[PDB]
Formats: sequence, C-alpha cells, structure tokens
Amino acid sequence: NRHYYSITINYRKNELEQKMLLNLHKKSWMEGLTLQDYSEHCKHNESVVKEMLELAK
Amino acid sequence: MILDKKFHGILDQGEGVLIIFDEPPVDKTYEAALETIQNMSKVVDSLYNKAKKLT
Amino acid sequence: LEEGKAGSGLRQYYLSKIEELQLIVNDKSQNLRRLQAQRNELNAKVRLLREELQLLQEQGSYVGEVVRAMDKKKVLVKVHPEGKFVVDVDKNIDINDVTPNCRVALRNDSYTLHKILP
Amino acid sequence: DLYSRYKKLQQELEFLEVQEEYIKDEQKNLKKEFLHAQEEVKRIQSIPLVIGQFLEAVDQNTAIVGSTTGSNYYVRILSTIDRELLKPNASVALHKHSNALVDVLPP
Amino acid sequence: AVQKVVVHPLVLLSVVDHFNRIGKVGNQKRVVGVLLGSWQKKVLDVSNSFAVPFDEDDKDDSVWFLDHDYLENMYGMFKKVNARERIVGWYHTGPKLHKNDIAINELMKRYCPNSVLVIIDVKPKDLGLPTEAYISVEEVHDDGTPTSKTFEHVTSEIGAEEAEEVGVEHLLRDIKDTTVGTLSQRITNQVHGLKGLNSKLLDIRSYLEKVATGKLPINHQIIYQLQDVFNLLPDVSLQEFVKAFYLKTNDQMVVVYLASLIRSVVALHNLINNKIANRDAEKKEG
Repeated sequence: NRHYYSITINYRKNELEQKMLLNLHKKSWMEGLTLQDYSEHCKHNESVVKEMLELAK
Repeated sequence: MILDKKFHGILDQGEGVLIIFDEPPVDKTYEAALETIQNMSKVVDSLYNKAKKLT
Repeated sequence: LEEGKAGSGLRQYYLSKIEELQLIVNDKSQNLRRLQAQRNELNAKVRLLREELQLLQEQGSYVGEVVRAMDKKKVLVKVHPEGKFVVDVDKNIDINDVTPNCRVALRNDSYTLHKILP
Repeated sequence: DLYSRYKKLQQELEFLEVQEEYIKDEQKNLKKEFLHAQEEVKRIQSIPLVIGQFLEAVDQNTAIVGSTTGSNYYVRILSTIDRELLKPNASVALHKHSNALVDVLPP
Repeated sequence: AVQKVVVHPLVLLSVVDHFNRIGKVGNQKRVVGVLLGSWQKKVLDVSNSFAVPFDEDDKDDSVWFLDHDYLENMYGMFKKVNARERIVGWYHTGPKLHKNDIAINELMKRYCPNSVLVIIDVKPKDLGLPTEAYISVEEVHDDGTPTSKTFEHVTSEIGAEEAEEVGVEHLLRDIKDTTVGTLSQRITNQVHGLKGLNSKLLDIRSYLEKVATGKLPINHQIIYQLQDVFNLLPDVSLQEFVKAFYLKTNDQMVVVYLASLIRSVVALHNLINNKIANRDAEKKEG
C-alpha cells in the first residue's frame, strides 16, 4: 500500500437499465409465452417426479 | 398356476371368461404404509416421553 | 354512585381483559421476536461465513513448525521446502508461549501464528 | 389516573399492535434473505476442485490437510460437514481456490 | 437451417447505450446497430455488437443511410482484437417493421452472409420477450404471389456466459434465484394466466380488427391451420381423464400422508422442549 493507494467504487443504474435488465433477467428465467413448461412438469409429476417422490419417501 | 402367480389371469366356471390385468405401481403403498408404521413408534415413544414428563 | 365502581368498574375489568389480549399480543411479539433473533443470528452466521470466504480466498494457510525461537521477537520457523521464513508472528499472541521444536498454525502469506499444535 | 388509565393504555394497545405487521415483514423477509445467503454460499461450492488428503484434526471445526504436493495446509473446515468426515486417513477434497472441503471420496 | 439463436444481454445493454448516447435531439428512430455473433455452429450465439449512425427521412421510408467504411473499420479493429467472432446480422430497436427494412437488410445480406434481423423495443414495457429473431429468407408462396424476402420467427433464448451472470447478479441484488418451493413457483402461478391473457387479449382484439377491416394478404391461409389447431381442443369430455384425476388426486393423497406424517414428526422436538426446558429453568430458577 505504500506509494500506491486506492479509491472507492460505487455504481449507477437508471430505470431503463433497471427494468430492461430486470425483465430481461426475469424473462431470462421465464419462458416465451410462459405457459409452456408448466403442464410439462405437471405431467412429469405423473411420469418422472413419482420416482423422485418414491426416492423422497 | 394362477395360485402360484406365474402369470396374470383369473378363470370362471359359469361364463368361462379369462381376464388378464396387472398392477405396476407397487412401490407407492409400500413406502407409504411403512412410513406410517415407522412413524407410529415416533409418536408413541413421544407419548412415552411426555407421559413420563407430565404424569 | 355505583358507576365508576360498577359500570366503569366492569369497563375497567374489560380493560384488564384487554390487557390479557395485550398479554397475548405481548407474548406473541416475544416469541416471534425470539424466532426473529434466531434467524437474524443464523443468517448473520452464514454472513460471517462469507467473512471467512476471504480466508477461503487465502487458499487456506500453511503449517508452521518452530525449531528455534529467536530473542529479537523475529521467530525463525521451519517451513515446507523453500521455506525457513523468519518472521514476527501476530501481536495478540506472545512469543515465549510458542515453544520450539513443536508444530504450530501459520498463515501462508502473512506468517502469523494461530495456535500451538500436537 | 384511574379513568385516564384506559385511554392512556389504548396508546400502548396501538403501539403493541404496530409490532404485529412489522414482525410479519421481518419474518417474511429474513427467511428470503436466509435462502439468499444459503444459495449464495451453496454456489461457492463448485465441482472443479483439487483433492488433498487428511492427516489430523487438531481441534474442533479446524484441522490440517496434506495437499497432493505433500505440503501440509491449515484450513478451518466448513461448518455444515459433520464429524464423520473428520476421519484421520481419509480421501478429503478441498476447493481449488477456496480450499475448503465439500465432500470426501470413498476409497 | 438454423433452429434457434442465443442473444447475450450485453448487446441489449448496448441498446440501453443506444438510448444513452442519443443526446436528446427529438429523433429517437429505430437506431440500427451492427449485430455480431457466431453463425459458426448451427445455433447462433451473439457475443457483442456496436452501432452505426443511421438516418431515414420523415416522409420517405425508402431513404436510409449506412456506411461500409465504418463497418469495415469498426469490424476491422474488432476483428483485430477478437477474430473469434464475425459479422452475422443486424437489428432495429423500433417496434415496427418498415417497408424499407428489406432494403436495409439487403445491404447486410450482400456483404455479410444471410443476416438475421432482431426486433426489440424502445421502451421495455412489454411483459413478453423483447427479442425476436427473424430469419431473412425468401419463401415460395402457395397463392402464386412472387417470391420476396420473408421474416419468419426463429425462436430465441437470452443467456449469459459466465461473468455476465456475476456482474448482473451483483448489480441487481433484487432478483431471486431458482428457489423452488412456495414462492417462485406460486408467483408464476399467480401472474401466469395474466401472461397468456395479455398475450391472447393483445393479439385477438386487433386481430379481430384486421378480420373485418383488413385485406392485403394477412396470411389468410394460416388462419385455417390456426383455427384448425384451436379447434383441436373441442372442450374435452374428461370421461377417460376422470381416472387421470384419480391418478393426480391419489398422488395428492400421497402428498397428504407425507405432509401430515412428516409435520407430525416435526411436532416431536417442539412438544418435548416446550415442557422440559420451561419447567426445568423454572424449577431451578428459584
């Protein structure tokens, strides 16, 4: 640290970055029409998750 | 050989009808019922601790 | 008379039952806030594990072995090869307690002792 | 005093009332924070890592570890792992950077 | 040919930069940036991009202004720093496909290969996905109408590679992760009917407007497959699916016995400690 110091770092985020990046990331975790992968896992409850239910037991 | 359960079927004398069927999901009620019976001693032994500690 | 003793008296009895209701809101606030202190201390505890995460970024720490203590408060310590790093260990631990020819706990860069080891 | 105790006390009723939805807000938020920090310390534990070997446990929740290079390292172990993995001759596996153990391997 | 694309959030953050470096003029048109990415694999992978000064006219749509020298210099210096990515396509940030966009597209169909188009939104008020990959292909039409450049939607996903996740997640501290259980499931299960509701309601109302008030080949043919598949669910009689509801309801009964039994096991330490701690701290308090 002698002869050689540092400086603090803060940020800035405006609401277009906030909601564009926010809905960008929520949409990056959501689907297209968003109803798509629902019934898939509803019916993997009948096909796959029953095995995970027995293993859970 | 139905009584020794080598295959699926059940006979008839009045009608002479054979019916063939099966039950694949065997492992649900097993783990369910054994989870009930193993939780019995949990609750009853709990009641032995509590029946010990109160009266 | 017979109102402040009787009608406002039973109004005051109803106020005492309201104090029982604030004994219920009271002790719910008590046990819910003790649960809240529990989650605060537990999430605070894994937050202190994130305080440990910089010492995870330390790549751990080494194993010092002192073979000889030096009187200038700069202890020569036998280290893993390319070692033998003579150093003053941390200020909260005295030098004379560190007995020579025994294994200790040493940081890998700052070379400060933690404890004596068997 | 006596009849003033009523309306004086009503303010204590309200002030104890206001702690209800407040403790609701804390109890709903801090468990979300608990799974925040829980998942965040979970995602520190990543599968690419270096495997060492265990030598001795000198006190509780802190031990020493022989690295693959032979140099012995002093690491405070992670708290979630119980005392079964404190086996002295074990196949321990730390991180490649964090150098804290996620799991030991069966020989 | 190409089934899907991958667009990283870096370029859309550079569309936040498109709305930053304006300088407040009063124009705010569909400012075109030169999309860069990886056409190399069968999947398209956007890494980064830049933008170019683009002007149209007020009245005329077909006046449009690009640069080849700026493309070859910015792409030249970018290829000098990183040659693992090449030119692929472009995008306008306007909500609307203009008539000119076939000709604006045609410049990068020439000099670049078959270029992809992306429609995104100037204001991210759309709940839906802002990015739509439109493949620039000419398709032969059954009515006999002459072949033209046709923008068919290629499905898209928005993914981040490694560090973009870390930086974005550090910048937010507001979003929550996967977090299966009550909340992240049940919130999708809250707004999910609104998410198909605003889609369908957003479509069929102005669609129904273009029914009575519309002409000029709206793809009248795809209405037949459209309404056909819509009439492939003729309000099912459920008679076979009754036993399916016995199945999911019996799995439900399994969740009943698991919830009841396991919570009742959690009652143990509660209904022991409640007595044994309190009465012993009490009896040794005095």
